[PDB]
Amino acid sequence: LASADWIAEPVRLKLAVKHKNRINRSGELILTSECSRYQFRNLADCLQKLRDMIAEASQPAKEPSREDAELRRSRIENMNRERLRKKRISSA
Amino acid sequence: WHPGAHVGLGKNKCLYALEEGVVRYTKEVYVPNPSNSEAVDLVTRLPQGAVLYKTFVHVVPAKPEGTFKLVAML
Amino acid sequence: KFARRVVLLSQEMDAGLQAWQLRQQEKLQEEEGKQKNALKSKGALLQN
Amino acid sequence: PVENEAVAPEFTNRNPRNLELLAVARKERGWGTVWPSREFWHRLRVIRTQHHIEALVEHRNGQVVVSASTREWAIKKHLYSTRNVVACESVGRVLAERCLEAGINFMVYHPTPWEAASDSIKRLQHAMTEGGVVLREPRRIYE
Amino acid sequence: RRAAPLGPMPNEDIDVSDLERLKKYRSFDRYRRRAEQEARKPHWWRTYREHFGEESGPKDRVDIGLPPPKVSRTQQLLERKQALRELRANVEEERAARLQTARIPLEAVRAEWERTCGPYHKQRLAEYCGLYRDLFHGATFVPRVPLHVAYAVGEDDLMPVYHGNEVTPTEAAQAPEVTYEADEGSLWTLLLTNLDGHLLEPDAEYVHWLVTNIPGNRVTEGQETCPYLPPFPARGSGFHRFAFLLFKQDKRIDFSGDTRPSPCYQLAQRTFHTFDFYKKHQDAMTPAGLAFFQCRWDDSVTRVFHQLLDMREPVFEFVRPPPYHPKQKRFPHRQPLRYLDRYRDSHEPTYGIY
Amino acid sequence: VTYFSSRKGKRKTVKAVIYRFLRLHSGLWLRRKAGYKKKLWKKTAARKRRLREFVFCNKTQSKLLDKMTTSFWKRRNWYADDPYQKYQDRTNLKV
Amino acid sequence: SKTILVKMMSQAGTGFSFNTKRSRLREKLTLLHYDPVVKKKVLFVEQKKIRS
Amino acid sequence: RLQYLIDLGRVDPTQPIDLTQLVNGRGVTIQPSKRDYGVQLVEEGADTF
Amino acid sequence: YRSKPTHGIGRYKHLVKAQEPKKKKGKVEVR
RNA sequence: UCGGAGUACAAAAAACCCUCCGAGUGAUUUUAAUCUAGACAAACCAGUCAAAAUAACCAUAACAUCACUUAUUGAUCCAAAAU
Ligand SMILES: [K+]
Ligand SMILES: [Mg+2]
Ligand SMILES: [Mg+2]
Ligand SMILES: [Mg+2]
Ligand SMILES: [Mg+2]
Repeated sequence: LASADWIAEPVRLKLAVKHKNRINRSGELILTSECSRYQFRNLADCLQKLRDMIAEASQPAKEPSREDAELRRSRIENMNRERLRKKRISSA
Repeated sequence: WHPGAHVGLGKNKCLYALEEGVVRYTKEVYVPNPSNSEAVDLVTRLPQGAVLYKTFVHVVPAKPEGTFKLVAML
Repeated sequence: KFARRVVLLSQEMDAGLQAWQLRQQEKLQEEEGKQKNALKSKGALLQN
Repeated sequence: PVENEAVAPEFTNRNPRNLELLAVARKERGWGTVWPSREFWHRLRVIRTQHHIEALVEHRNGQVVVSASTREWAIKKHLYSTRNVVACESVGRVLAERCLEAGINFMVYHPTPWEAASDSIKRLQHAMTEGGVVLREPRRIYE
Repeated sequence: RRAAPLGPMPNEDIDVSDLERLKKYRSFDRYRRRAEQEARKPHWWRTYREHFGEESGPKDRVDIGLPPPKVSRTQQLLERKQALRELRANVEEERAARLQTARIPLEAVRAEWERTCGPYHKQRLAEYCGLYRDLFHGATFVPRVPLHVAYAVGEDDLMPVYHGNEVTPTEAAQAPEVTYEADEGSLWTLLLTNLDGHLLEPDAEYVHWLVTNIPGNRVTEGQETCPYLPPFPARGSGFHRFAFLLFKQDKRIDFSGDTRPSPCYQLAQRTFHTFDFYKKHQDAMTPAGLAFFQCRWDDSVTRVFHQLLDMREPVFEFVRPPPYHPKQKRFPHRQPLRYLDRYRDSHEPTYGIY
Repeated sequence: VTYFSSRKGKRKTVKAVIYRFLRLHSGLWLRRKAGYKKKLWKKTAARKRRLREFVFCNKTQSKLLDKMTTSFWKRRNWYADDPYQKYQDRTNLKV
Repeated sequence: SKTILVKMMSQAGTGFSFNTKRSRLREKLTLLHYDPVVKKKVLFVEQKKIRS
Repeated sequence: RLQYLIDLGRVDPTQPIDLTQLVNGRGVTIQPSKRDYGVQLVEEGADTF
Repeated sequence: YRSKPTHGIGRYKHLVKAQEPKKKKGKVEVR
């Protein structure tokens, strides 16, 4: 990802921020497909998936948001752990 | 037979299992829904020393919900 | 042929009886293993 | 190779709450002809005896996890009477704090229809909502 | 062919005759209380508790812990009543109680709950989460002494660790601080272990911290055996349980056989068995406290595998069993057209000789 | 069924079968449920769905319809944009 | 007393008609059905009489 | 099958291949009477072509 | 079931009275 | 022709120009969707239930109800209506 010079600098770092789960230890971005039996279609799917990753990360104004069922409980469990965090006394 | 654990109930009062497992039959106590006027009236008139008993059909699950497998080691 | 059947039937009954005795001893030996494997109960015995 | 890189193909997690916290564990669906429905992970059991107020949080196995009742000497010496509307509020607030300390953030409360309109129970749930504990357990994933 | 019941029938005690003399229930909340009390008795017939995993029913729990403090009930009964009369006589309390406008000092109740019934409430929390099952098997202990574990996250913010709480690994990156009341006449041992998370072995647990021979309250002054390591749960399997164990020891014990190297990063050296560990020093140590929290995966876990452990990060996933289908019949009878799709191997059409 | 015709002497077919049945190359026949257009307001939502579904025929019905039609309708056909083209061949049948 | 069967057409413009049994002495009926074409509940009004 | 025909000399890529050359190579059989309008190319062996 | 020892565990009609319903034609205060 | 009770005493099935009750629809609004695992029933044609998933609406909402609720019903072709 670091040495991929066919993408812009703001686009290169936004890929690392959003897709940090797919980044290998050595900085190698890994994309995998399993849809079709023919490897021509599998490679075509990876390229189309890579285009979508770059296209949405390229646009600075592209920042979509969404609400999910797991998002509700994630917000609640995050809010609940902040209740105990509110105390402020000298630490170790 | 009243439905029990992991056993549904159709509109025609048929009992169907909801989970894969072993069918078991059991005698348990009966606590009717308060919105059922006829059933709650029967419970009201019972003497203090008595409790309703009914038969139930259970299905103890056998297969676990799922297992964790290694899909990728980055 | 009849004599061989008598010997076969006599041995299977005897062999089956031996297996039951082994399980009874095995069950008892396993019970004493649990007693001699747990931890010394401190509990209220510390103050007792 | 690297002796530290050895990983078993299948990982066994022995934590009983792992599936419950992931919303993938099995809910005991069924019954319907009896009440209350036993389709939950944690149930709030409120018992109003003529002398004391007791609130329990129970697992589907029948065990009680966290309990806050006026019979405790800790709460008894701070309340005027153990059978008031205020006493229910104190029980609700104390239990709400303990549930957060115990990590239980979701539970199911199935009140009797006349208890749902009762003044004490109505304000008891208000303490729970502001106490951080949220009713209406999340729906099971792939139920 | 009628058979004889094996025991007393449920409703045979009451007399069928003279129904009017027997007092009725007259309520629905009385029956529920009566039914639930009846549902927990060990009936001779098949019951729900028998088939649905009551955990061997009655269990002879082995108690290995400090004895409960000696308290005189006779004196306690009088003083508790005497204190209540002073509060009862207060007219201003009656003014607030009647008007439904009063609050309580939750912090004061928290302090007293820990001293009076905290150890017993924490015992069932551990039993519910199975801490005793995976550490002492059937044996259990009462957390008699209070124990406080807190993590320094911000400049002054302090994340607490209660029984069964949830802590993100980022808050747990640094070592925590432990505070407990004890006189300078004994020694204590602190142990932090990851009950689930061992990779090769499923019945073993990792060790993240181990301090030996702690003089009184000051944990830092105690001898250090295993250095602190941030929690590293796997990305796929989440919610690992980390438990703090406090042991009270009579004599200075030689905890040198369990010594770990200083920059210890080999997970094969972190393999631990608490039951085996407590077996060796059962005579000297005695469990006294407990505090455990849940922990899931976050971004701070990744750097632990790379920078610290020099390990490629493993990622798991929750995989469900495949769906069940009946044996395929040559001529399906009154079945939908999609009956063939269930047994299809792949949706890509496959041509043969053509 | 005319086993031997009077003009060419071959075996004729019954046009009633072809107008209301579909034969897959695996031997299975396809048909519509009876009564899927009659009195829809009377039937429930589930019943209407069941009547609108294609169903298979058992061995006796399948064997009966093979002796009523000639060998032209049992051939392998490669239609363009045929929805049933993927259902022609059986797969993973362990008999 | 005999009932009448009437066909109700959607007021959302889409072509969707479901028949409903109605009492004869009652006036024109107007319901709130749910047409899958728009995937939203829309007003339905009585249009034609088919069967008695 | 197209790869199979070429390897065995049934058809040759030096000369242009059309429907007539396939028939002479016994690759496909076309029955005009049974409403056959030609040969369609499918992608069953695209990976090893 | 009849042959099982747990037969008649659900018997309740002998606990409550018959409670004769007030029939439309038989409605009368028979004291 | 269709349903309920007895004959058919305890899983299912089981007959008579056998003994007794009914049905060939009303009332009301909660106007009741789409798609699919697995099964009961059955010579065939028919009949029944149904998780998950999607949409509808408390913004993580599917059993129309009551009258012994069980029966309240009719296959192709063909005809008419918007399809
Ligand atoms: K583990
Ligand atoms: Mg041909
Ligand atoms: Mg069958
Ligand atoms: Mg559903
Ligand atoms: Mg005809």
